[PDB]
Amino acid sequence: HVVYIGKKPVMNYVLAVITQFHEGAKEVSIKARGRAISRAVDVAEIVRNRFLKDDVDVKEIKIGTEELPTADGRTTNTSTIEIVLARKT
Amino acid sequence: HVVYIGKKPVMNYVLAVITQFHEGAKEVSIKARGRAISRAVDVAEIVRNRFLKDDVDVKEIKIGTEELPTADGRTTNTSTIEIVLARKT
Ligand SMILES: NC(=[NH2+])NCCC[C@H](N)C(=O)O
Repeated sequence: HVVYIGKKPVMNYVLAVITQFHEGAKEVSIKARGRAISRAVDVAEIVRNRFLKDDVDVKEIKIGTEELPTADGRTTNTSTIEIVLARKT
Repeated sequence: HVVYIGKKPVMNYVLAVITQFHEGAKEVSIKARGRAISRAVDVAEIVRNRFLKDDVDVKEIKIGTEELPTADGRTTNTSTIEIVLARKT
């Protein structure tokens, strides 16, 4: 039950999101990291706003720091975001 | 108590937030819109995960979208985030 923001267009994911919601999913998670986090809030915004206002709330938002491997076997840090949209209760 | 994420280097804003708490700030909000959001999360993470690991955490995170009167009689929407960090008591 999760849609990850990749290279595809923002509207490509609100599609994937609503699709899982259509297919039942009671909570769909919109995950992203790095600069793709802006596109993540984009998706969740267009969904709750433009398409599923009536019956879809933001259940919670949680952030974090993932780890990226560098040429030195050491690791960099990249912010991440998790937006869980749930069916309006 | 607010720090808006502009273009400035990350650290300038993290340091900014910190200074706020350093003065007693019992809660600070890292706001950003558009492509900045991702950088709004960088900040909030670095603060609660590194420079203030022992005395500050995420009290809550908010999202939304806003109108921006632009070219001609047109308004553009942009996503917005308001990460709230509170003092650990
Ligand atoms: N948890 C974090 N995002 N920490 C800071 C890394 C953010 C960004 N990738 C940078 O290095 O500027």
